[PDB]
Amino acid sequence: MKTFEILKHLQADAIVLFMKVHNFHWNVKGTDFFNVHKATEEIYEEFADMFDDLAERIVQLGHHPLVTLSEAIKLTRVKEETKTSFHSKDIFKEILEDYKHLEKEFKELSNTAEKEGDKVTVTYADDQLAKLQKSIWMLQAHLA
Amino acid sequence: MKTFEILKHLQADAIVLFMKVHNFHWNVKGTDFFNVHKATEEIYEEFADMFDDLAERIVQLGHHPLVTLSEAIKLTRVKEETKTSFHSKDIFKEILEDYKHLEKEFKELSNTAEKEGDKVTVTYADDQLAKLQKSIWMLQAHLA
Amino acid sequence: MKTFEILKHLQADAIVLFMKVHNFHWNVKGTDFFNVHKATEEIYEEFADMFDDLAERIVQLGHHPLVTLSEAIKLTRVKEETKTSFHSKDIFKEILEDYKHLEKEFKELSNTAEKEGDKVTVTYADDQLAKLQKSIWMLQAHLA
Amino acid sequence: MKTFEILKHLQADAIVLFMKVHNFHWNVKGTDFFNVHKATEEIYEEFADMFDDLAERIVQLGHHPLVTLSEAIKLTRVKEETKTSFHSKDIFKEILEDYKHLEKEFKELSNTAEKEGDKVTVTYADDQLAKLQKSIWMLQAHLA
Amino acid sequence: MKTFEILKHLQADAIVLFMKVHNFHWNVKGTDFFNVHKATEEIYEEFADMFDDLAERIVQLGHHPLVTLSEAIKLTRVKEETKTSFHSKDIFKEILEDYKHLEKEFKELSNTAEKEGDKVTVTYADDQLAKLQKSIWMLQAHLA
Amino acid sequence: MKTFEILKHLQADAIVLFMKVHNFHWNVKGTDFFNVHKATEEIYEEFADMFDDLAERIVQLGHHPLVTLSEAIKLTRVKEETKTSFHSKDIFKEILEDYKHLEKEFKELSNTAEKEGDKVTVTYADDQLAKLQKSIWMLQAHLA
Amino acid sequence: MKTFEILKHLQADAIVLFMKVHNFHWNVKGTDFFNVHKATEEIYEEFADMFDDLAERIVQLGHHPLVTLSEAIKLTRVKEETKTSFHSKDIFKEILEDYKHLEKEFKELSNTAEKEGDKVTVTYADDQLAKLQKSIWMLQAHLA
Amino acid sequence: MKTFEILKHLQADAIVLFMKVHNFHWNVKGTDFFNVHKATEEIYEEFADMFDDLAERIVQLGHHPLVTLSEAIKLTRVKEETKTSFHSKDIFKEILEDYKHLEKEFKELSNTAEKEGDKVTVTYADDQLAKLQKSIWMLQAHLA
Amino acid sequence: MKTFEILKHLQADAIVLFMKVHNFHWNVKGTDFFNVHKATEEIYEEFADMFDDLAERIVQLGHHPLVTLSEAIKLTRVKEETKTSFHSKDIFKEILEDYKHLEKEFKELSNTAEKEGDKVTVTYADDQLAKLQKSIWMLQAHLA
Amino acid sequence: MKTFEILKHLQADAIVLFMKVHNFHWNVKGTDFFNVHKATEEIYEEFADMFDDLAERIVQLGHHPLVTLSEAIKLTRVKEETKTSFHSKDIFKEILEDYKHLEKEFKELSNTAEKEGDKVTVTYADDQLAKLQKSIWMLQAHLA
Amino acid sequence: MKTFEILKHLQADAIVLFMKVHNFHWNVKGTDFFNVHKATEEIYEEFADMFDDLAERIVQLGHHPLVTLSEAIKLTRVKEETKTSFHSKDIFKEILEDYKHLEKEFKELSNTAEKEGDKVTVTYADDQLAKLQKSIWMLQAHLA
Amino acid sequence: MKTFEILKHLQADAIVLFMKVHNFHWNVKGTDFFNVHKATEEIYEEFADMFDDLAERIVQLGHHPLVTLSEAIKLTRVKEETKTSFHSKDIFKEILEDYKHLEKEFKELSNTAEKEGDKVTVTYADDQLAKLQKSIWMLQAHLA
Repeated sequence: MKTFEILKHLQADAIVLFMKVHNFHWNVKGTDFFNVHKATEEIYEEFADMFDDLAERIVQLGHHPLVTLSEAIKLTRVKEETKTSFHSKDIFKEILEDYKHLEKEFKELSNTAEKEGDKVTVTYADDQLAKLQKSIWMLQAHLA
Repeated sequence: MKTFEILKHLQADAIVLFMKVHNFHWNVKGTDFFNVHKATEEIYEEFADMFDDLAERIVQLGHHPLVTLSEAIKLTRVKEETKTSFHSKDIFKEILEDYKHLEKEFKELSNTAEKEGDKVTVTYADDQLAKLQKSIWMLQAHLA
Repeated sequence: MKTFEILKHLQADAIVLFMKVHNFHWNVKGTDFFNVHKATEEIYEEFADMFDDLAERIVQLGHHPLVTLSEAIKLTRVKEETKTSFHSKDIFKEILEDYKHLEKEFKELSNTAEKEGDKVTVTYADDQLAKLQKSIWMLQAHLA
Repeated sequence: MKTFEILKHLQADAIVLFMKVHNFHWNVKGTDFFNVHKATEEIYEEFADMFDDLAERIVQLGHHPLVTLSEAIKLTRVKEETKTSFHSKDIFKEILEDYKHLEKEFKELSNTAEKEGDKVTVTYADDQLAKLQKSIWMLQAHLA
Repeated sequence: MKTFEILKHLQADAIVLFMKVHNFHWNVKGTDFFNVHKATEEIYEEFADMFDDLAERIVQLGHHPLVTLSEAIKLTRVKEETKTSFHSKDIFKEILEDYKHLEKEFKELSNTAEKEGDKVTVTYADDQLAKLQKSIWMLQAHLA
Repeated sequence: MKTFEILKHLQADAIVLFMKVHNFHWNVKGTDFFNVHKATEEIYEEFADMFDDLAERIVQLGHHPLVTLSEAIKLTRVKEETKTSFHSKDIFKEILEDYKHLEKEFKELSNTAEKEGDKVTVTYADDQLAKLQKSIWMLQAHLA
Repeated sequence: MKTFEILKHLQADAIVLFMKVHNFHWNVKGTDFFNVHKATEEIYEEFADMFDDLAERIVQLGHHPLVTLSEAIKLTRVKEETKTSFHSKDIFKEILEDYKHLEKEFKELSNTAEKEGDKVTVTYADDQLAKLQKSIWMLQAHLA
Repeated sequence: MKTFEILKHLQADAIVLFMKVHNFHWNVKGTDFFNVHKATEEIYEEFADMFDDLAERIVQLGHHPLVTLSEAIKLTRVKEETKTSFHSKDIFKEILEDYKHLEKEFKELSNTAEKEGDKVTVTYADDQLAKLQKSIWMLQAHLA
Repeated sequence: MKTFEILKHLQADAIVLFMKVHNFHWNVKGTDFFNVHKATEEIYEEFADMFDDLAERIVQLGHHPLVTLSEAIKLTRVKEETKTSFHSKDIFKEILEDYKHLEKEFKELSNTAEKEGDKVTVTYADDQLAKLQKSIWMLQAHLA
Repeated sequence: MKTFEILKHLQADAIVLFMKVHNFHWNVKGTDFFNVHKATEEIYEEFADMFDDLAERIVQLGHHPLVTLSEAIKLTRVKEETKTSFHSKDIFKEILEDYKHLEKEFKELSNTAEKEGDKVTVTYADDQLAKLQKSIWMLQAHLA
Repeated sequence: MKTFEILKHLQADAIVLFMKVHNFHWNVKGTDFFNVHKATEEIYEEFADMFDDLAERIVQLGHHPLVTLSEAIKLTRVKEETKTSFHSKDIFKEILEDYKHLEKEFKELSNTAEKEGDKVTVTYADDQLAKLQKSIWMLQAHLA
Repeated sequence: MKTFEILKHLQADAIVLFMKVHNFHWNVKGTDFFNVHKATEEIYEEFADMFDDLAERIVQLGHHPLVTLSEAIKLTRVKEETKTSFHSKDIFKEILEDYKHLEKEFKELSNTAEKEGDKVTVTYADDQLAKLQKSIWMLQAHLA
């Protein structure tokens, strides 16, 4: 609910999503393999970058970012994926739903940070929103 | 004990160590801050790369790499760090001990893979050993 | 009046302005030729980029960008230039007035998008405003 | 029929085709999205470059290139596309037919320019023919 | 109090701070020399860049930036440093306090510009705030 | 059976495979064209590089590499492909089987070279094995 | 005699010549070794590129390029070299004679393609002629 | 009149023109100085490149290029400029007339080489014609 | 009169001149705007670099460079410019006179440093003289 | 005898030597062709650069550089070479003697400029001397 | 005999060989000068790199690398060359014999390190063997 | 005392100092390790470059540079360091004293070369003096 709390929960989602997409990356099979293998590598590296960005946002608010993977699992709103076989369509469907979750949270981040006069977090949140809106649009087109 | 099992436990250590050093990176304080902040970023990105490399080694053996962060926590031999205040000397002492752990495991990896005639894993293991030996030497010199 | 409508009319202006400045580029004569020839190429490529950017903004709002050149001509607020002989001073005077038009529209874009809570379009609009303010200042100095 | 007239009509086709493929680019849906989205961006930028090249050819013959988008619509032999929903196969079928049209025109350009002793336009036309022949071959293979 | 006045006083601070840190750069002594010598060069070049950025912001508001160094000294809120011997710790303490001053002013810049509907200055101010927040955090960690 | 003999037969396979995949590259048709056309170009250039590498290995053992294409055809274990129409799936199936053949041979190369104390050929063979294992894994995933 | 037939026979010559010069490259001995070793690597890579270029020319005429090395040996006008010992002077003498052969064929290619109105093959042929004329001139100077 | 004779006279013109424009470059005065100083450096380096290109064309025809500056002065159709004071307008007027001379000669080069079946010189001549046509157009626009 | 004193007064001139030309840069108006705006940015950055170079020369002589802007104003021989409106011709006239001043001082620097056997300052001074002589020549040509 | 006179005569030598070595470049024959062809291209481009450098030195002294090739022939101390057949050894012998001539002149340049207090020409002359001494040493070693 | 002892003696050879080839580099005379001068610079820089690599291998074994040049002379198996005149053929003969010495030692290094389970030194040794085998082959071809 | 003798003794110092700092590089321990390890690598590579530069200066005077490491030890004025344990402060103290020695010698080099009219060695010596003065200043600041 507070800005740093939204950030910390997003940092948890970021690494959990990194792991989820890492799973997809190595376990994707079928005629779409080559495209999905490449796309998922880009997607999980973006989540790795987001993890780093969010940590930076947290310290500048005078708080500690995630300390452990145990803490990431605690705070995450993302369900971890235990399956190792999917079809490529289901991979993109899953990632889309996760992006939609993130968009909702970054919207809340922006609004909450604005109310506190936290101009830097607002900028960061709005920039992430632009990236997410593009990713969502492309996955929606792919799945249409 | 089997090659793929050593690899999977190392993949678990890799991401746990990534997280541990990420913690150090953001929480380091004192006159050594600037050097340790930079060094730890390089160190955690190396563990992130190792995580990826090990996943690749696992699939080529016909097995699944780590599926979840929960699975990483299960398999890891590394204790997760919950503290958020250290002195820079203790950070390097900790990382050194972790490197020493990894060196022992990559030695075992190389030996085990050789016994199975797994030439590619041997090459990978021996290459990692070279990197670890350099990191260990430098931390030992720093702490001498 | 709605955000997507402002965007679509701006996309129309963008390509019409691209064409207008393309005309200037090839038809400029006189001792200022070399500077104006180069400047106008940069200016029309900026309008080409704007055309692309605006299309991206439109799809993310769930609408279709411009479909045809006929549609661009319909929606544009910019008068198309049929002359093929100008003096370089009149070229810069014309472009300045077009920039001023665009600035007014991007101001309206920013305000309208803000009212709808469209954070991404606001960022885009404000970024374009910065570019336009620089272009306007330089043309005003040139013509002073 | 004269060289400059062929060039001017081709310049009209170039920007109309730029717009047509820009439409395809943003409106493509389905499992082929990512490949077609990328390919169409390359294709429309090629038509944008062709537009520029043709303008250069026109001025060197002592004539004015296209002045307005209205003039492009007047001179074009290409039907503008008002639809906003296609399947990816139909996009490539359409572009192929347009390439075939262009090849016929650039053939005529080369022959006409040769008859007038316009060596530079011949070179330009023959170079464009090489590009078109490659594009056509690849689309034909894709659709076979 | 007005946006252009805040900008002009900040431009004065920027060059005065450039000079102050230039002084530190050349006069730093002791075992920290090499790190501080390098860091201060980066810091003073950032203030030189800020000086330029602020001048650009001023002209776009229709005002004149600083005309002379005499004018910079008049408008500055920063005390000029006449000492030529410091310890490296005091250098970082001083720079931190200056950054804190700048952060307060850029906050005021952002708020004031927002009230006037000056969207471009707001963006500029908020971007500078992000840079300052990072610099402050790192110096605070170093000094903790 | 001797190291240089394995190398020479592999050099023969390399150029024969280069040619086979060159055939696939130009003759592939269908909706997968663009991906297969690109992939096969990379694959045949890898076989061209392998051809060169193997020649280098042969001379360092004091023997002559392949002298003629006639000699390559003589020594090869690979059947030359006379067909000019395939479906993309069959192309990848074929290449996979060829990779599997190569992996078996490079395994034998490594083992044989080790027995002779030829350390350099062992390194070369094991490095090629790593490349082949990756290629095989990806084709197997694609075809699963 | 037909354009595609000239192209196919040239494609055969290209790979046969690649192989011939590859032979020279690895088997050259004597005080000229270092210069000839380097020059021959450049020469055989040029023949490899020519092989690719000619295949592209063939498909655009609606025909199949070379399918197998057996087919290259069938169609080639170049004698394969079975010797493994030469002097560097004889290497350059041989390559010169091969270049002269190619020049004659590319001349015929250009003339034949022109008669059929194949503008693209003419351009390609004339471009190759320029390269060959340079290579021939330099070898003639070397041997004078 | 023969191809090699046209080439040799053009090589003479090239270096004489290099010298003429070198003179302009260093002796230009007035408010246009900076633009003309830069433009003339580009122009004289182009003539230096042309000098080299023409020499290459001559040797491939089995003839000797220019041996001495005395020979260049003998063969040139260009009047050498002894003045050291001009106005920038007269510089561009002069260069334009020289370009026009060159265009006429390269036209004759192309036609003459075509009659002899010298395909490579034709290509070279036509390529130079394209460059000259652009230079002429721009100078004509500048002077209009 | 002493080497370090000449250097310190030149360092004062350098930053004062940086400021003077910064003023010109932002306040230039008229048809020459674009060229003068660009040229003045290069000129003021050169003075900024000179400021740095001179500081380095001072410390190597065992003295302190300028401590404050107040000290720069004290030591400078350059009049600060309070005007904000000039014509471009007067800008270049002013800068020329300043360059001439600097040339006289760097001449004195070189001579004085030579008398003291200060070889490094001589080299530095003579290198600056070369730069100044070029700048002066070009401005004199522009104004002729 | 005066500095500007030495410079002007050297500028004449520079272009005459450019031409002489250009002659060598295109007319060299024999087993050394490839090395001499390359070396002479580097050598003549160095003389072309020297020509430019010397012109710059002349204008900064308030004089006109060479106006025409006729003037270069007048002032040169270098004999123009009319032969078109040499052996590679004689080419290097000739160039060596020319370098030796230049070294003597640049020595005189340095001494004369020093006497006039022309610090910039001294620096230029001494820098050229370093280049010449290296070239001479290498040619002497080659010919030993 | 122990791994670290082999390494230390090789480090001694490395710098002694660096010096020997440095001698050759500067003292080579005759028509082969330019090729040998260049080749020897590459060769001595390789020995300089080897010197560094071996030092790194030594410290990782917990020992001190060479402390002094006196120690290098003590441990080396390479005879230092006091002559200053050779023919280029004798230079390559000498270097070949030194390479052969090194190959024998790196073979022993690899075998000895393997027996101790020193996987990293084995990798290093085998990699050096590959480089040496290439160098030896090329020198043998040159001298054949 | 003669120029070539000063150069030869400096070449001896250069490689001895290279070795001394190489020793420091690998044997440095303690909290300053990372900075000193890096700095010393840069320092010893500078001495390696100096070694090369001095050899070049010697041959251009018609003399032989150092032939052997034995000769370097003979001529050096630098004491070789046999210790393998130091503290980082003592490393910088030692290097400073060596730099001071070099500065004295390069001063003598410059003066001696000037007396002989050796302009090139003077330039070289004065350039080295500039580098040394910077290195000395920084080490003095570090140790203050």
